[PDB]
Amino acid sequence: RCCHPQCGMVEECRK
Repeated sequence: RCCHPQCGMVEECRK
């Protein structure tokens, strides 16, 4: 999925 700060990843991605 898009876990990028640009997409709006409210939760810090694992990678």
